[PDB]
Amino acid sequence: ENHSEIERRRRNKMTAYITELSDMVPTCSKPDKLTILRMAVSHMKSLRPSFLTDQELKHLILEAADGFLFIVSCETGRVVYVSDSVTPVLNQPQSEWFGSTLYDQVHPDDVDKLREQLSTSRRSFICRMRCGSPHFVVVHCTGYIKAWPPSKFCLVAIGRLQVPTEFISRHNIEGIFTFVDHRCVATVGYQPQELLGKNIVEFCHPEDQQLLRDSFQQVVKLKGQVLSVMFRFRSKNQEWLWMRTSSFTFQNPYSDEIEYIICTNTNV
Amino acid sequence: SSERRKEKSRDAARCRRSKETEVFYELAHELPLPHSVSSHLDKASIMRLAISFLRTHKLLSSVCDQQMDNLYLKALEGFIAVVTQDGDMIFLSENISKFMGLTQVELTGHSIFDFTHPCDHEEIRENLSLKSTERDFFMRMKCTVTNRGRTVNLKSATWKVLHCTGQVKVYNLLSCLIIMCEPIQHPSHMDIPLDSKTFLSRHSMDMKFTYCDDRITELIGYHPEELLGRSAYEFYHALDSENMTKSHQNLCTKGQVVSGQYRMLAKHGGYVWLETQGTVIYNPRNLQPQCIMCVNYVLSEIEKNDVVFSMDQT
DNA sequence: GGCTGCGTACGTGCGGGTCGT
DNA sequence: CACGACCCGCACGTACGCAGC
Repeated sequence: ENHSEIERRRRNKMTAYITELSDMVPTCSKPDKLTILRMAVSHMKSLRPSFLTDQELKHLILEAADGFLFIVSCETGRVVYVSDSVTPVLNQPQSEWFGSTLYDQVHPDDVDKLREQLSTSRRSFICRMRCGSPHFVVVHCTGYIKAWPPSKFCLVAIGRLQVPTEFISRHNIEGIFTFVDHRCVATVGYQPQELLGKNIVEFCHPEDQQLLRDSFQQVVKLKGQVLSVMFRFRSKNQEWLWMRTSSFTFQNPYSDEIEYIICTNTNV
Repeated sequence: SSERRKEKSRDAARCRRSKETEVFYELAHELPLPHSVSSHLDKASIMRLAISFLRTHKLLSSVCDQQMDNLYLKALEGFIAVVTQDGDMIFLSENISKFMGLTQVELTGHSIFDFTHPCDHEEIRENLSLKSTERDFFMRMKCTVTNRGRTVNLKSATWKVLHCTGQVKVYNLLSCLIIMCEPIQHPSHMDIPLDSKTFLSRHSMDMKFTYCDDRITELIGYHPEELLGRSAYEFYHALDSENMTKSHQNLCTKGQVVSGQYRMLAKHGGYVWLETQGTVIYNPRNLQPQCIMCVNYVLSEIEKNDVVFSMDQT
């Protein structure tokens, strides 16, 4: 590329920068380049080493992560400090965390994991913690192990808050149940074991069997699209029930072969 | 007369140049940087940093217990980043140089689209725009840090996948996307210790188990041999197949993915919850993918252990 | 037409860059 | 870590093209 073109590109870039700066500086809001630079120089002295202070950085981190800070000693898991953002997150006042131990605040099944994690520089795990006014939520913890006050070790971590008329069943390309959700017990009355291994047609009223077979042949060919069909189904109580089944093959994301047909049968 | 004009038009320009170059270095100290660094910045860099600083201050003016504030940054696994609706990075955490190797001064004010893989630009453009103020996606962004911990020139930069999480906020309209980027660590090079609730597994590119750790026998009940060759899509609870399909697509297209929370049916009935962390292994002879590697976190104990869901449980 | 301020285009020189046998 | 090999970036010089008391 010719030198002149590169130089012209640089000139245009610099002019764009100057226009942006002129727009930004309150006093300018058109003077020449020199006056704009002087006004910006003077303006930047009415403000003000780091771009952002510590309080502002904390504000940004809380706006990005929706979490709280807590420090817990290694030996006894005793909370030594907890930010005031624990209240919005876990609806639990700071007084409920001070003096307690970390283990009291986590689900009983996570206690072993946490005791293994706090044992004695980074640390990262996933644990459930209790909500106040037991409801639990999944929180991802990130932090490190250090000496304190600035065995005398304490984990400084920041907890990030990680974000019926129908039942779902799968089928092979022949119609044999391979997975039946537990909602089948209420929806149609059969236990999940009662249906596994039996062709869906066997439960269909004789006159509408052909429609179901045609649908099962069509959906394997449509190869991705849905296909709804209504037919009568024999319930455990020998009562004929109208049901609607929306089906569409599932194709492996890499090989595009058919894994299984999933149907969402709904009681009408 | 033309001569005298040309002799008085070659003198004014010199004075103008001198004044401009002096004012520019007047503006280079007022930036919040050490004087040594700011004394060697070119003019474009000075303009960039000044604009970015003013923009950030305008932001915190609309957004806006002092001894423990300095622990927030060190207690984070990743770096912060503020991106405007046009793709201009108007702030980056100081610990960025530890994850990517590119210092903050080298990035601040640059357009994001310059440092991300071209195929991911549409994704980023969709996320930055107010189409739910929350955002969560994966992107690739240049990393000059080698596996051994060295730094290399930008031209030799590799691609690093960052799990971006955050929200977009509107300020009275300027829409700035605040994100906390978390690098997903390679399963090979792991420094964080693994809890007792973890088991490793390997897969082929179509998600068929090729090796599973023995601890799955204790955690879920399956033997390692019972799983080799059987598609991992058979064991997912049918209500999570969509999420796992999305995760598999991202894993194949981008190289790494961190799964949601799903359910893997257990041997004798019922299902345990899980989270997984996927990492593709490339062959360096032809750069062709070989096999997915995973780290599985078990979150709970077998729930609903009196239930039978799939044929393999009977 | 003078001569002044102001912006923009082309060429040249220099220090720091990267190869290479 | 060298040194001509350049190749690329950047900054400056000079002049050309326009308002306007």
